[PDB]
Amino acid sequence: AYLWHRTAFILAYRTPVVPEGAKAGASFSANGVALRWLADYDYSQLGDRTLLDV
Amino acid sequence: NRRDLRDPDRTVIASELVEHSFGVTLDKHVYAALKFTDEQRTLDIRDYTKQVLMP
Repeated sequence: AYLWHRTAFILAYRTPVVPEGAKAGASFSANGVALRWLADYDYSQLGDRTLLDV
Repeated sequence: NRRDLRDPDRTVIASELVEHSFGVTLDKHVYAALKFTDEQRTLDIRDYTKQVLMP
């Protein structure tokens, strides 16, 4: 059991930017944390590649 | 050509018309390439126009 004051623990978040070479981009929230969604096509393996990240 | 006037032999040296040439080739590829990780682009780039494109 952990008792703590609000100021005990800090969380920092920075949503990555979607660069100029990324086809698809968006943003989603996970409990108030803005995520970066990014899709890329893999011609070699004939399929898409998604990535949410923060 | 020149020959002596009233020369007993009457042969003429025929001149040649040779056209010359030289080739111009497209043979070089000048480039500037930049690689930015997602951290570098997210946190270290501020403008990307006066910080990446202009350089």
